[PDB]
Amino acid sequence: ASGDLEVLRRVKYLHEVASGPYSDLSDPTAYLEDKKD
Amino acid sequence: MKVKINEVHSVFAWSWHIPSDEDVCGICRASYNGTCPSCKFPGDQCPLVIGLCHHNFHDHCIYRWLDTPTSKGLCPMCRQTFQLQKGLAINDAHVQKFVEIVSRRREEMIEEGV
Amino acid sequence: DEGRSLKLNAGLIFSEDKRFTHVVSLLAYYRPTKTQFFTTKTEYAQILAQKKYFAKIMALRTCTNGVGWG
Amino acid sequence: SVGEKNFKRWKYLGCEAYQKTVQILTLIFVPACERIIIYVEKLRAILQAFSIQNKLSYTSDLTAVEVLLKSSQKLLTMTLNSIIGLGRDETLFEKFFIWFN
Amino acid sequence: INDYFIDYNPLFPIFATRIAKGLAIYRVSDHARLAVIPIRNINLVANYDWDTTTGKFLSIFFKDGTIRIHDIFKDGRLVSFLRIPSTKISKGIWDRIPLRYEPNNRDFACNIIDDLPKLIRFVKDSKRINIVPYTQPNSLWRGPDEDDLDSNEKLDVHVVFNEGNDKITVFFNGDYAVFLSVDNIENENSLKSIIKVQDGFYQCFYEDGTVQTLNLGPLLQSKSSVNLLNYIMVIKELIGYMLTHLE
Amino acid sequence: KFINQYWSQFSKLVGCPEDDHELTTTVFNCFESNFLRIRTNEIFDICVLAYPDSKVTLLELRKIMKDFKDYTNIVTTFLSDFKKYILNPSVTTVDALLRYVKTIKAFLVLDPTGRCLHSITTFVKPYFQERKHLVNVLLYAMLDLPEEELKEKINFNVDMKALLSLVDTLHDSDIIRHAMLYEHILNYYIAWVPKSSYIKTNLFEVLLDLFESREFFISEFRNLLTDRLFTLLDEKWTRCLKLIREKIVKFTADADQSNLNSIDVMLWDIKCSEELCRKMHEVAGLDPIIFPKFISLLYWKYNCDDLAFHLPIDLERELQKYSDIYSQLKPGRKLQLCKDKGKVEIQLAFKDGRKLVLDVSLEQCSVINQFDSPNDEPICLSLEQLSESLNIAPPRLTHLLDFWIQKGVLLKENGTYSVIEHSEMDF
Amino acid sequence: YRDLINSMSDMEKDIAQSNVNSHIQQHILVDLKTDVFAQKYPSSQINLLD
Amino acid sequence: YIRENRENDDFIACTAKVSVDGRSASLVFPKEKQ
Ligand SMILES: [Zn+2]
Ligand SMILES: [Zn+2]
Ligand SMILES: [Zn+2]
Repeated sequence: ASGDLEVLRRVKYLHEVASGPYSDLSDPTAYLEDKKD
Repeated sequence: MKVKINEVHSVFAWSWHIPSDEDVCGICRASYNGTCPSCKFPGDQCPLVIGLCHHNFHDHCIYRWLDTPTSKGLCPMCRQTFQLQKGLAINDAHVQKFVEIVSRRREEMIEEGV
Repeated sequence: DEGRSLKLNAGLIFSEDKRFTHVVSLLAYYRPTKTQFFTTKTEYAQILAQKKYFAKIMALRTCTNGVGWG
Repeated sequence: SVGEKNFKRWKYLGCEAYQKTVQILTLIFVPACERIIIYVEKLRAILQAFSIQNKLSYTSDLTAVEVLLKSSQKLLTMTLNSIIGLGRDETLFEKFFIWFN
Repeated sequence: INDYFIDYNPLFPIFATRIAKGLAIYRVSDHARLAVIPIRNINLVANYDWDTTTGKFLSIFFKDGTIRIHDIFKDGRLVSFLRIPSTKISKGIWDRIPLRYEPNNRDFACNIIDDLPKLIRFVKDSKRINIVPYTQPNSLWRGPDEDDLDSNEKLDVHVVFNEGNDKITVFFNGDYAVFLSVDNIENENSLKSIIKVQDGFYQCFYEDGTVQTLNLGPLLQSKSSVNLLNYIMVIKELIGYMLTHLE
Repeated sequence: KFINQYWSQFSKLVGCPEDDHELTTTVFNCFESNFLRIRTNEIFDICVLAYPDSKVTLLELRKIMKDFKDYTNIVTTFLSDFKKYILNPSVTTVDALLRYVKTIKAFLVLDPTGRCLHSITTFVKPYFQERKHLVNVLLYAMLDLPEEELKEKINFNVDMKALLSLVDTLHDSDIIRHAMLYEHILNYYIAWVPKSSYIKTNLFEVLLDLFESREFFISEFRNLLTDRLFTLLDEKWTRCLKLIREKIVKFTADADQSNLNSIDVMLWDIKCSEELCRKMHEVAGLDPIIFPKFISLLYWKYNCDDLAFHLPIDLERELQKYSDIYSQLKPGRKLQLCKDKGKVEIQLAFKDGRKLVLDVSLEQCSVINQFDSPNDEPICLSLEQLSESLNIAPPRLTHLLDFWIQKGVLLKENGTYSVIEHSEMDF
Repeated sequence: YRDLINSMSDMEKDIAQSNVNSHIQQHILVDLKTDVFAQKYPSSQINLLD
Repeated sequence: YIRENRENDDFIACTAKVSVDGRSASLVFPKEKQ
């Protein structure tokens, strides 16, 4: 309930940008492989 | 008086020689001396081709049209089988490319039972 | 409609900045969401595939904005 | 004579003849007539004060102002009668054409 | 440019010159034509007067009794047409007096016209009937200039002198006219020049050396009297405003 | 200075101790408030005349302004005076623009955000569209053209000092891939602070905001570049086109690309002309004196579709040989010589030893070549013979002949044009 | 309507002429023509130019 | 003297330096030959 600045910045970055294996940084089996991500 | 010419800076304008409001591509509707929407520079980067049916297109326009399954290798203006006109030096550099695409589309039509 | 009035009330409380409007824009679920994409590729199909993946991720974000909006 | 072509024009001409007429009576005449009344009332007050403040021997009669006051008052009563009157006309207007159609 | 004419604008480096086709306007710095005022005969023009307060407008006086004012800034476009009933004009002067009604506690005369919503006109174009905000007929050349931060309302006084009889006519705000009869009509002395001392104070100089002074001071110093002048002009306009829409 | 002059006396009057800290603080707060009020009153002369000498106190002013009312008062006053003084049509348009951009940079330095610039720009642009010659002079100012080309087709005087000053202001510049993703993406959120943006720090974008569409801007940029390429690129214009290309691509209507596509083509046309000429000289042993430019007609907006003048036989034969080779190198293409276009450097050798080297058009070279005497005989030609030999209308020939008379080459005697072979006056 | 408005407009010109002009003229003073140059030049006929 | 060519009327520009408290005005004398 304080509306802090730096805290807002950190949660913002964690909020944005998916990252993960995709982007930058047997059919049901592929379905499960995606579903985990 | 003696007039000696040291340097000449002459200006020449090039245009496509077509063996005769209709100097436009039948597919993209842009000027023959212009560029098709997929090309940025004229001339060598967007050459013209003349078919045996005497219809003229940009090289990319007709090749893309012939690469569609709905074309069946036919000219968009006369619906005849599109073949480049033989003996025109403008078509010499594109002969092999267009024979392959028409042959490939004919083979696909044979495989699809139509 | 509710977001506009709520932001005005928050500005009435403290304001002194544009933080509250931005965080509502990030956290709202009933409006189109602003997205940032990396797409470190040049091929069109790859770029479309990545953009669709990020759209799915943003769909997840929109789904889970319930906890924040409460 | 009438046909379909003139019938739509008859309705279009008639509807604007009444619905636009009431607008100009309410949005123009009433605000203007009130503003005339407020100004003549202020007009009367100014002259009366200087008839006492100067105490000048010669006086200017105020019957000219009073006539304008009643005449403008007569107008505002008279415009309101029309606006009610055109209200009844619209009711008679619409019922006529719904049957004439 | 060689000519015995030309009056320089006190507020801007611009002059009004006279040429055959009409009144002409050329910038001092560049000698470049700026505006042309179409005038038929020079002999009809008694005199022309510039705008002292703002300098954006220009006044032209005709001998027959018509006053025409054109703005320089709109390429000499005519902006207003004035008429005075049956007056022979000898020499007229245009003055703009800005009023300063500073708020005073002893003044309880609150205004409610500002409070009442402003009226609207009805004008029909060829396509449909449209509705536009109301503007007074003479408000275009009297409206608060976008330029004047001191947007105080300016009293517009046109002073007219009649030839052959030395009759003085004073014209207010473009609509109301007041006639003043001079006692010294024994001698038909031509009026040489008009000199303005301050707002509402003028000295008239005739050929015989006699000096006549017109003073607007008592009228300007009476707050009610100016309001009386403003009210009688408004009443006449609104009556025609209703009459325009009635037709 | 005020404290040293009056504070001891004031403290004695009040009776409070000399070291009253909070009274001094309030006195200082009133001093800066008075400083703000004075600067708001004088901001017009501050930004218009004293800039950039008054730049330092503008930065100090930036330290004080904190409320939106302060900004709305600073702009509404500044517009009021500027519109009062500058927006007069009686003021010269060149100085009006020069002062205008002076305020733009002054307020930009004062306000990094540029929102006040947007408010000023929105309020002022109709007055710019009111004036007519603004587009031509501003774009010519953008490209830094010499005064000679200004004076050829512009009928009103332009202050050269104002020109040089505005060029100086325009050129004033005081205003792996996986590693950046970790750094920059994270860094942008490490430090963050809360009608579109339209408040870019670039002044050239603010200048572009005059036009309702940049289409006219890029079209006139095309026309000027074609004029220069035909005349001959300077490095100064590469920066100009780079600034133009950078902004439009960021924004991305149909015709906007139409005037954005082929600008690279005339660059390609000149680039191909530079490359193809080298190839042609290597293969057929062409005269290395001729430097032909092969342009594509549609994009130079050159309307080929009274000009059938005869070139010298030797030049026409050499130029025709270039056309024949071009058809051999590029099949399917025909080459047409733009006879009204082109520049020829000619050297004129007089009997007295004078040598005159001048760059002339193909038409001017054809006229002077008629007076070339291989046998040293004085050639006197009348107007009618010149019109028949060169197939040029007499009125156009008189203008061409007047050019040579002005240069001191030809003399008009009794309707016949003769060469001045002996000048009785120091060159 | 046309008669009533014209009745007011014609009467409105009467109030302006009969009363307003009377009040404005009283507050307006026109100084009598006077000779100032007679004191400096009492034995000369004076012609004024500008 | 300010003259418009050799075949037009000549008008006098009498720059009368009437030093009134250190300042002066300007006059122009028209040509209307008697
Ligand atoms: Zn095409
Ligand atoms: Zn292409
Ligand atoms: Zn065909």
